[PDB]
Amino acid sequence: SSPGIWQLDCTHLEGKVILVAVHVASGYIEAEVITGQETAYFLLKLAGRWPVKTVHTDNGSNFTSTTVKAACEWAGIKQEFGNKELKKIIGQVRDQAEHLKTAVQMAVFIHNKKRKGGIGGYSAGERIVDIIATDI
Amino acid sequence: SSPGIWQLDCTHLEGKVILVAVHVASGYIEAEVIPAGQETAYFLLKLAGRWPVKTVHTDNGSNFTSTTVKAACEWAGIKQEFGIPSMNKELKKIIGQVRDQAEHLKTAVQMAVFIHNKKRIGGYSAGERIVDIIATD
Ligand SMILES: Cc1ccc2oc(C#Cc3cccc(C(=O)NCCN4CCN(C(=O)c5cccc(C#Cc6oc7ccc(C)cc7c6CC(=O)O)c5)CC4)c3)c(CC(=O)O)c2c1
Repeated sequence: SSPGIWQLDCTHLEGKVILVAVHVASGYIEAEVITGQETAYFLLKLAGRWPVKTVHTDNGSNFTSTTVKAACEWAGIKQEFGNKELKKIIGQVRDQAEHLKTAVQMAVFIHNKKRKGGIGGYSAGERIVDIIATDI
Repeated sequence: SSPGIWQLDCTHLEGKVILVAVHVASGYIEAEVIPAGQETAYFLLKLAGRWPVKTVHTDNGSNFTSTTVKAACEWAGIKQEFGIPSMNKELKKIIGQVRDQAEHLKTAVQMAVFIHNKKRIGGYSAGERIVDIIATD
């Protein structure tokens, strides 16, 4: 388990690259449409917001990025080794913005607020706060 | 000045804007470097995706002259109230302390937000205040 474990990825749409982070214990995500310095910033933003102790990615691309290695060193983040749902909502909302950016962040909003349990139970937004909260 | 109640307002350095959302109860803050209500409407919708944002307070009229902002607030259920019931100072201080450690301004900004939100012997952090507030409720 843990409060500050996260997973990292890139997904793609419109020829644009959607940087996406998940909280693994909650499923809470934060995305951006964005290279190596955007992601550092991303990570830096994330890290001042949540406890971020460890970030897993699937490829080797991040182990090789100067700005990211320095972001993680400043913020105290270990990098370690080891979407299709998001894209559905962007669909339902894509016409509702001229910008793919705006569409990525409505679906984040929907993903995070809707009920995990579908009807009862918490949403991902509530959980990452509960988990964390439970911790202290 | 309590539940999902944030203050929003601007500050400037090195010829730029920094939007600054302040969660009134915790002292928690987010920030973004921006070209001045298109870009302002992206920061509220992400926020509202991170947290519970019901009322946004501004102490000027700019926010209301922007349909993109107004569009974002209606989508999210954010109440745009007028009237904000010196953080920028503190933060600009910290930015002040750290600017040389990164290249673009937006990095040191995010570094300043990090320090403001995680640093309290003291007792609790702005970042810990907001998580608890939101838990209880
Ligand atoms: C209903 C409704 C509601 C809301 C709506 O909103 C819109 C819209 C729009 C719009 C359009 C254009 C632009 C924008 C806008 O606001 N852009 C700015 C935001 N930006 C975020 C994303 N970022 C970036 O990653 C970025 C860029 C440059 C550099 C970096 C970095 C870094 C960095 O980190 C570090 C951390 C640690 C260490 C040790 C070093 C480093 C370094 C290295 C360094 O030292 O350098 C990051 C830069 C800043 C918004 C619509 C319209 C529509 O679609 O219908 C709409 C409709």
